[PDB]
Amino acid sequence: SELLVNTKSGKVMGTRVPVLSSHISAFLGIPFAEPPVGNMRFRRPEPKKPWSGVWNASTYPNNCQQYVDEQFPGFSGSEMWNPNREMSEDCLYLNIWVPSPRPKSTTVMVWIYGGGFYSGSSTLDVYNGKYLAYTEEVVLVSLSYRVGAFGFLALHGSQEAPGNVGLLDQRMALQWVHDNIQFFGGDPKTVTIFGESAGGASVGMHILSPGSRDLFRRAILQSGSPNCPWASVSVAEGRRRAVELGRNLNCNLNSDEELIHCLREKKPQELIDVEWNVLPFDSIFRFSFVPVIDGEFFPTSLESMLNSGNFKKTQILLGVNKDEGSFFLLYGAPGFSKDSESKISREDFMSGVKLSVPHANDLGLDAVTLQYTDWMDDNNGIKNRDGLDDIVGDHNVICPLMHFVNKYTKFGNGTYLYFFNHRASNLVWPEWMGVIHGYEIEFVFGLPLVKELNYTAEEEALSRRIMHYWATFAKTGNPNEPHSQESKWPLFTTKEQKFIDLNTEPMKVHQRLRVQMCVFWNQFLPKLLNAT
Amino acid sequence: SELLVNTKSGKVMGTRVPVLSSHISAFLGIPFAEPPVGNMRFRRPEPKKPWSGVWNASTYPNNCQQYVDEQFPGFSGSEMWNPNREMSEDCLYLNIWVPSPRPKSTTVMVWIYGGGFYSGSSTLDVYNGKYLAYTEEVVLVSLSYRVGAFGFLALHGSQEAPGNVGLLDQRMALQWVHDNIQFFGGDPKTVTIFGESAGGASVGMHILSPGSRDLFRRAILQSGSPNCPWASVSVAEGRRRAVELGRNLNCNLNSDEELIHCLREKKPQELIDVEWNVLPFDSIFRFSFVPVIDGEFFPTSLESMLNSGNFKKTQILLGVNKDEGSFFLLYGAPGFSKDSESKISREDFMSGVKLSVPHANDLGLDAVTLQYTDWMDDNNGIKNRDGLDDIVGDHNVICPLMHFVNKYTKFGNGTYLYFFNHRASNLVWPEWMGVIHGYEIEFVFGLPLVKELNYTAEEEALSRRIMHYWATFAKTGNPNEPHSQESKWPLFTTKEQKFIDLNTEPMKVHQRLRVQMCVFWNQFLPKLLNAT
Ligand SMILES: *[C@@H]1O[C@H](CO)[C@@H](O)[C@H](O)[C@H]1NC(C)=O
Ligand SMILES: *[C@@H]1O[C@H](CO)[C@@H](O)[C@H](O)[C@H]1NC(C)=O
Ligand SMILES: *[C@@H]1O[C@H](CO)[C@@H](O)[C@H](O)[C@H]1NC(C)=O
Ligand SMILES: *[C@@H]1O[C@H](CO)[C@@H](O)[C@H](O)[C@H]1NC(C)=O
Ligand SMILES: [Cl-]
Ligand SMILES: [Cl-]
Ligand SMILES: [Cl-]
Ligand SMILES: [Cl-]
Ligand SMILES: [Cl-]
Ligand SMILES: [Cl-]
Ligand SMILES: [Cl-]
Ligand SMILES: [Cl-]
Ligand SMILES: [Cl-]
Ligand SMILES: [Cl-]
Ligand SMILES: [Cl-]
Ligand SMILES: [Cl-]
Ligand SMILES: [Cl-]
Ligand SMILES: [Cl-]
Repeated sequence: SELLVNTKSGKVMGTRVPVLSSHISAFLGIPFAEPPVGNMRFRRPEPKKPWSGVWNASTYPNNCQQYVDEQFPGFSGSEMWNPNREMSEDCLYLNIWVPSPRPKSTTVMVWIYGGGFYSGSSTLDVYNGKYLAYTEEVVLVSLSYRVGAFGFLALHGSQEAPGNVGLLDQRMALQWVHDNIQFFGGDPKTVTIFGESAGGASVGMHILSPGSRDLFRRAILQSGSPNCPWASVSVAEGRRRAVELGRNLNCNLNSDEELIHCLREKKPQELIDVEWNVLPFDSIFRFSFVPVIDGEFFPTSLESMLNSGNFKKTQILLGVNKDEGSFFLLYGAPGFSKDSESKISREDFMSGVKLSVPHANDLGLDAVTLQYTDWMDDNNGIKNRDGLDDIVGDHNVICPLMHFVNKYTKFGNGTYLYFFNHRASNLVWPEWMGVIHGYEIEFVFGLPLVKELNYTAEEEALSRRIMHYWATFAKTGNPNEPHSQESKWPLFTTKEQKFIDLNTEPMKVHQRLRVQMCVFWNQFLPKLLNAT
Repeated sequence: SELLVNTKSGKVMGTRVPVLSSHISAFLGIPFAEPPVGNMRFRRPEPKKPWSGVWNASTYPNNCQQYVDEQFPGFSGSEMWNPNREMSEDCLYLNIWVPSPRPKSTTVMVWIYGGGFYSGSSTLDVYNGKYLAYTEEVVLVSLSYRVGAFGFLALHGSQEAPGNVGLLDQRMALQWVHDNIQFFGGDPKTVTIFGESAGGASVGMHILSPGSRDLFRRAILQSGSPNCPWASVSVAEGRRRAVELGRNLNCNLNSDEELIHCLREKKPQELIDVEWNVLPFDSIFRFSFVPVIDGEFFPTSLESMLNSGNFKKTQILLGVNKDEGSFFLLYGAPGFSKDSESKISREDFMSGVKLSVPHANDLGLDAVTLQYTDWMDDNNGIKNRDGLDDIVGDHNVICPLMHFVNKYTKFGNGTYLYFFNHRASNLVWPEWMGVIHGYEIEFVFGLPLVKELNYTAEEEALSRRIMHYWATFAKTGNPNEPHSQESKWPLFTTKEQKFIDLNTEPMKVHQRLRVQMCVFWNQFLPKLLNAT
């Protein structure tokens, strides 16, 4: 039967799902690891033990335990990102959308959700892979991984809570795809991993980690890079936060053994309730439990690996959105509100700068302030607001990604860069937030093709073009079709550094994405902070 | 007789000079101090001993001993600034142009020549005061003062070479004007001192020095301020340079007495021949012997005086030119040449930055480089050239003047600011140099009114408007005529900070002159250099 597939782990029975007046096969909630529960909390994942009989893969799995956004109850803009399934530590499953009839050996794309490593679900409506699988005829997989303390609590030296286990969850899912996707009609030698935000940083981390490189062919990074300031911490800082978490839960801190034992006795929500109390600074765009530079998953520092070419050399497609920082300013910076234009005073601008670059000394803060202040009109509330927005986006996403692309391209086999600046016509968030962190995803997954979602004809066209760019890149390593009549997305080279905008207007090629600000963030500021 | 005037120092006989189809009286070469020769070299000036008989004031006096520019022999652009009279240490004289018939009690303007404190003459054709005196009907005086080691060698603690004697020369001339100008028809209570470059810095220094304040009514500063980085040195640095000068002349350095004795035995040219060898850094826009912050002429640091309002409170009119730095880049920066467009490579740009900000550490140099580099087009030779030009002008003239104007205006009684950006139609210097340091002077002195000089009709008009602004300001403290129909030059205020451009186009009012760069030079960079 088309819905019955026999894998090395056992048989699975999918379900026939409708999609754009047609149908495709969906295998939802396939386990790829043993439930990381009980004494398995914080520990590396273990392969799922093969099962007898048929596994019912007709419904989505549970979502991993995580902090839930309740800042705007009843508001779809925020709630569309929250878990839409019941949360459980038993959450290591993957979903597969397969074209009908079942392909023989077709391109595979594996989605890695974002969420700052503290949240995320593979089951969100915005991640429904049926449109992309159907339209581009690819086998689309979405995996899952532990987030928060459950996936990243790090007490280096310990084998019970070594850190990075969420990344190992991702790897195990990729391993399962490598070992079994052939049975679903997918080609294991042509797998493209793609993800947004923390998912994009993760994709980059697998490109770097020797233990992950052999599990995929090429990669796509959306609004995230392995070197982002929020994407990793040192083993020392990771240890400090784990201890502080224990301190928040009245744990015995005499030893790792005692600490871990205590943390394992706590209910999931107990850890989540104090998770944000372990941050070292009053900040925004900084998350508690994230990957740790351990000397194992990451042999050496990310920068030395990038400089020495110690990473998988293949083709990559990546990019950023126009206003990556607006979301986090709304949630944690003074002067910003969801229902106002959020014009910011010079006072709130300064406060915002300090929250955005928490690790900087006063000289560093002065440098940032001067770099983003128009002294001919310093009390302009709109300029102050947009300036802070740019600071947050440049520092946390754009400039780190630009540093990554330039370093990677020196050793890589092909780079394609984009700048997504289309503000959706049906966005529920205020206009001041612009092109928000994560809002290119709906276009990548083809939501604009669904009439009921209220997108414009132009937006359906943009989505189809994006899905085709992504799928063609996954299939060939080039988003452009051979001998096509359409505008060509040029290769990003060390010399010309070209990129294209992604919007409803005719294609435009540019060079040196935000180079002026990124020289500040990537070269000058770090030098200043190190000298002072 | 109209040409005979009896002063407190004795009688003087002037000469009738032609000017624009008319005539005026000129009293040239009037001594105001005893010749600072022999054992009087380096020492404070002494009042000129009254003389019997009639002093012949029909011809210009000698020019003070100074370095002579021989970089472009036969070229008027450079030679017009060199001494046009024989050089001698016996050079403390002043010149007076008086309207005919002799006024009774009219506005007086006293010119203080510039030249980086290492050069300058009151006798240059460009300083001929007959046009201004005639046209605006003011008594115009041009004084002189010792420059170079002769006027600024400083061995603090010694009374034989205390430093600042060139400034004391200026003061003595102002004292003479205060005591005698009434006999020439000038009003001693309505004297305006004005000067360019080092002359502008000097005007500001007299505003600051308690010993000079009572000698004038108001002031005009052109392309120079007391706080310019090249305008003064500490007593320690002044002492170091005096000793180094002696070292260059094989002097006994065992004591100030021995050093001074040796220096006094040397011929003038011997000192001049090694004057430039005492600079501490490889630099441009830095001169060897300049005013010293002695605790006498200047009670405390210039900045503390400015902050505390420890200065003469009156009205001031001041401004700068568009390209103040081009001249010094031509003479000392790599890549610049008089007969080429001087497009500069990134390499020469970096070298130029280091020469322009000699006191900065590498971090500081990086800060300047980033502030003036367009990273979207960093190899643009024209942008690099103009960028360096701006760095030199901003750092050495504009930003220091802007810091002065903002500090002064808080306590002053009226500030008028200008930005001179007119490139003369008959300029002999290359186009790349733009509106050069010192080239607004010819307009202030009315040279464009002389048909034979080849200026345009528009330039004659601009000159007349400038001369009238200057003279009206000197007369009333406001460059605008009461109940006039012409555009009004607004008062510069702490809040609106308005200024006007000075060119052949209709008046335009602007605000916050080069505020973005000046915040960098006046606030950020100093903080960076002090923290590192
Ligand atoms: C799970 O599999 C069973 C078959 O045993 C099927 O009837 C059911 O619809 C599947 N999912 C649900 C709705 O529980
Ligand atoms: C990618 O590698 C192949 C050889 O494996 C080479 O022919 C090709 O030029 C490379 N492409 C780029 C853009 O580096
Ligand atoms: C100096 O004064 C004398 C009068 O004794 C006069 O003849 C002469 O022209 C003046 N200047 C010159 C030309 O030496
Ligand atoms: C200057 O001072 C006088 C009082 O002496 C005052 O009336 C006038 O307002 C002041 N002008 C400015 C611009 O400060
Ligand atoms: Cl549908
Ligand atoms: Cl411990
Ligand atoms: Cl805190
Ligand atoms: Cl916050
Ligand atoms: Cl970069
Ligand atoms: Cl929306
Ligand atoms: Cl809205
Ligand atoms: Cl004439
Ligand atoms: Cl000595
Ligand atoms: Cl040197
Ligand atoms: Cl030089
Ligand atoms: Cl300023
Ligand atoms: Cl000229
Ligand atoms: Cl020319």
